[PDB]
Amino acid sequence: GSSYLFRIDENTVIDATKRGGIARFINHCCEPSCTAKIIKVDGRKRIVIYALRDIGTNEELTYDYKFEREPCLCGAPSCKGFL
Amino acid sequence: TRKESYAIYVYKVLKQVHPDTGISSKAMSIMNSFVNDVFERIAGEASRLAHYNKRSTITSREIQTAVRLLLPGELAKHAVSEGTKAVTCYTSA
Amino acid sequence: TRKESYAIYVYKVLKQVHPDTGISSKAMSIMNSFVNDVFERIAGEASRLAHYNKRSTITSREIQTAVRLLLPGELAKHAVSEGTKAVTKYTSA
Amino acid sequence: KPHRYRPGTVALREIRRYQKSTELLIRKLPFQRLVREIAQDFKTDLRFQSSAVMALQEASEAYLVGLFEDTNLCGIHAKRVTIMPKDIQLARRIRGER
Amino acid sequence: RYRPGTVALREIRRYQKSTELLIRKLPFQRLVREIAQDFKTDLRFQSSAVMALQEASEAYLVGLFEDTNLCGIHAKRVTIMPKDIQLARRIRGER
Amino acid sequence: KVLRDNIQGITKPAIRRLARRGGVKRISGLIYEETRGVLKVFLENVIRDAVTYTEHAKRKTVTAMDVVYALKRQGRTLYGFG
Amino acid sequence: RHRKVLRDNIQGITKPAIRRLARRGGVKRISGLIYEETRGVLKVFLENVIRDAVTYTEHAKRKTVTAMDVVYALKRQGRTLYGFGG
Amino acid sequence: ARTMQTAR
Amino acid sequence: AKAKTRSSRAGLQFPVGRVHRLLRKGNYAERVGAGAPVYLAAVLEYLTAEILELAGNAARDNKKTRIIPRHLQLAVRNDEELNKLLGRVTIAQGGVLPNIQSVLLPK
Amino acid sequence: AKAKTRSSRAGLQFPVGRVHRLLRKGNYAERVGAGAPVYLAAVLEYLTAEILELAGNAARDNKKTRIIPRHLQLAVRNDEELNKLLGRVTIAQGGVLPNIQSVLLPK
DNA sequence: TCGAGAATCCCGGTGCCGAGGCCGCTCAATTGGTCGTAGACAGCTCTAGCACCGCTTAAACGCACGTACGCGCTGTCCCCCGCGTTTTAACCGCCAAGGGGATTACTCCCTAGTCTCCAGGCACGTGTCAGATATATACATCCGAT
DNA sequence: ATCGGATGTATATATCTGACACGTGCCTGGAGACTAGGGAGTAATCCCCTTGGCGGTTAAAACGCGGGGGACAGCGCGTACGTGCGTTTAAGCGGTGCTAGAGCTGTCTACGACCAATTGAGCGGCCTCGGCACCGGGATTCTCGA
Ligand SMILES: [Zn+2]
Repeated sequence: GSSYLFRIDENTVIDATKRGGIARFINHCCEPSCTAKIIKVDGRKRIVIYALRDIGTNEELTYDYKFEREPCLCGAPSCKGFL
Repeated sequence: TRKESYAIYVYKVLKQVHPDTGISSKAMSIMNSFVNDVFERIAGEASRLAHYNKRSTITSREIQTAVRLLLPGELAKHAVSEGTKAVTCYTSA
Repeated sequence: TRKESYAIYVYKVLKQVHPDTGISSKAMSIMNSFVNDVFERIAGEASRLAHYNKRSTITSREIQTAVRLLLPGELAKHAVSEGTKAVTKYTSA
Repeated sequence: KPHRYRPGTVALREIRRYQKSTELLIRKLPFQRLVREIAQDFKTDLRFQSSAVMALQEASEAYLVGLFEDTNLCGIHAKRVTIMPKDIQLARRIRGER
Repeated sequence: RYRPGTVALREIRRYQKSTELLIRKLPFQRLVREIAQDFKTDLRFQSSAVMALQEASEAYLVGLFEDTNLCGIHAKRVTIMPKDIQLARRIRGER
Repeated sequence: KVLRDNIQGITKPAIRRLARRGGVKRISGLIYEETRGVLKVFLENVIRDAVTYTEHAKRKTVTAMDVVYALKRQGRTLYGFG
Repeated sequence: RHRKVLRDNIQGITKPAIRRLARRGGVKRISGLIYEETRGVLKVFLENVIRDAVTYTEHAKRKTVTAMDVVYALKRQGRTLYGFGG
Repeated sequence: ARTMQTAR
Repeated sequence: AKAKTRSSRAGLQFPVGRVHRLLRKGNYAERVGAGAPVYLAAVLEYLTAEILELAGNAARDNKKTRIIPRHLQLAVRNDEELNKLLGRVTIAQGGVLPNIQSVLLPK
Repeated sequence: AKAKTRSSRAGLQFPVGRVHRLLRKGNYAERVGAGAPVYLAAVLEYLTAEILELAGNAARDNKKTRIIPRHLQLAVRNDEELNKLLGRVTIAQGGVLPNIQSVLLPK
């Protein structure tokens, strides 16, 4: 009940359930602070996760997941209740 | 004719931090001319400094007071540390 | 030990223009600093300019093209006239 | 009435376009013909290396841009959004140029 | 009782006409040793090398206030404020 | 030939484009001649020192090093041309 | 012998003193918030000059910050100072 | 569906 | 590391042959210490390493492999203490740092 | 045996000997020419004239017969070309050119 | 608070040349010698920087007070923006003359170097006089009231 | 616009001081003479690039023209900066003592210049392909009059 798969190019994903780095642990918030561009280093794609705003010390990191197309526990007001 | 520059020696450091990238020639002439500025800025200050104290030798001790003057803040502390670490390796070996 | 200065040679040029007004002590130390300063700037420029041409000589041509860079305009014309007077009257006489 | 842009939202587009690009912003022929005029007053019959007109252009256009950053701060400080020549002549006066 | 603001112009002309040092000596010579504590401990100060620091700090603040007062005047008022000082330093390059 | 008034080739958009890049939003119309009166002052100094380096070398061509040395001299060092 | 670390002598650059300094700079009305801003400005100026004043002495292996070393610190930042020599 | 993704 | 080519002995990339020449045919002082060009080549390599690292970082963040001068301005001016060393200088062909003062944005 | 000083022989009052030594001991370049140190000594002698002339003129208008730093500040800053030259220079104890801005004066 | 419209973001395809990788090919670096001397080190006289003291007082400090200056709000308007049509001059490619940069080859003459000579200039003691202070004062500047 | 009132500010005069102009001894750096020698000058070519011009395309500038929002002046208010006054509190001084450290001489020892003999790193020159420019379609999204 936790979807740890990411998308690099549409015929391959990246799994983070058993292996992986700490970068799975990023939550969702449709009011974002971070996004993940697809930057390639040395000829494979990598999923690197940039920032949008100044993030404070011990502030929570956010993200849009972009589940396209068909429940947001963020408790923030201006956000779509579902995902 | 042979007109020397730091073209290769900048490239050999590009392959040590970012081993997959290259560099455009217009942004190689900048680095060729960035080092030629910091050279003539450090060896300048390290030769007013061997002359106020009436020395006549540029030791390696002037080059670290000259770096602790020009380079500001945390570039001072690091370039001293990577300075002395590379002269110790020279004398020992 | 002796510490040199231009303290006497200023006093001559003081009496040459103004034969009655003495100079202070502090106001001689300024005119001693100012002569040392312009000497650094003019010979500084004549050094970097006899190097850009890959020469090895501060000729009397270089100082004319070091004054013509530092000295702003009006003083540039006079200090070359006042200059080339001296180097003429030195070679001939 | 057609799609008219409000006054201001082509400024804040042309800002974000030009700050994001690097190209030269003064046409090369009306600048080469300016340098050769100003160089006439010091020597007659001067050829210019092709690079050394670019090398002049790259420093003049980075002076004025560095001046207009310093200019616009004065306007904002005077509670304006318009730079006027009583703003250029303060940035030059404070930096010690005039 | 003068008009407020005319003792000022009687005080501007007085200081601009003279050349003595405007900060007191001993509250300055102590400040230099407080700040020289950080970079080395128990320094001595050859006592003309504090006069060389008043005369270069006083002549820096005064050249800053001449550049502050031009900015306050430019904002159409006659009272310098810290949002002027921070502008004059930002235009010269200092900050 | 000897020309005059090429400075009106530094044209009114090419002043406002520079202005845009330096991040200014509204430009009073009196600026466009003030800037041509600043850019002539700047270019006067840099070329006057640059010809002097050329003249000294007994050369008749203002090479790129001269413009770089004239700019380095007035404290506006230019990386990019050597 | 005695051991003191100094505390708050920047309050020696006194509120009337920043007024007299402003007068020579030709100003009429000084807002009351200046007097904790100039102190901020001066404390930054004094640091950069003393840090270069010290670095020159510490190179020459001394414990006195002589008057020529202060002058070379000023001469390096393009403030040249003319009454102390060289 | 539930696979995280960028730009779709 | 090695025994030939004196930069090899210090384990550097920047030459100590070229630098030690240029410290004597540059007339900085009379006699150049034999330790001196090594320390000078160590400082130069460190800066060329630090400015090429932040350049390359901002080249992959704009998706391009090689480095053009627009990246070098972004490497310098976005830094806090490399901008200060290069304060007065001007990088050719090298854009501006994007910023817009606050009151220019609408509201 | 008729050793005439070069300072005299050219017509100067500044020591052409003590310039030809300082052009060499400072290591400005390899071969200081013989025509060189004269030309320095003239140019220095010209400038020190021109600041002492205006200083003396400032001493008369202040009704004093010893030039003080205040007259040296007043000789520089009042001029247009010297004050362009000694631009960043601080003259110790010299004070400031008297000027108020026109806004501050009352009606 | 919205669809409409516009510009920007972006993805993919085609193409070109500029970056990078090789290849002889010098000459610049290294190596390993001596050779004088600079600089390090110890040792020392003495001076000047620190520390303390008392005293005098100028100067900072604190408060009251009143004001005039900052500032905010309003209204007017004009001038800068945006945009469309026209105009043109930049630009790009091309051609051609040739001037001047850059190099090689002499060559001599000016400068380093060296040694001997001596007097210019430096520290030092010293009289004196310009200048600071001390004291009254004729007058410009300001202010309250007219 | 007046004008007297106050009052600080600028002009005189005494006088006392210690800072400076100046002789005196000296001493070490400047001058002089001359030597060798390489660095600059002065020839010579050579060819690269700068200039000039042109012909054609067209992006970019100029010009005109609504109109809106930002500059501007105005005006009221309250507040805080100044002026003054009275009071404290360190600054200054000037005088002592002291001792740490700068300066200096004298020592010698490692060390950098220097030159020769060697050689391989690095630079110029030449291919050669992929990275980015360049364009096309479409999904996005930002703005702004609904
Ligand atoms: Zn949410």
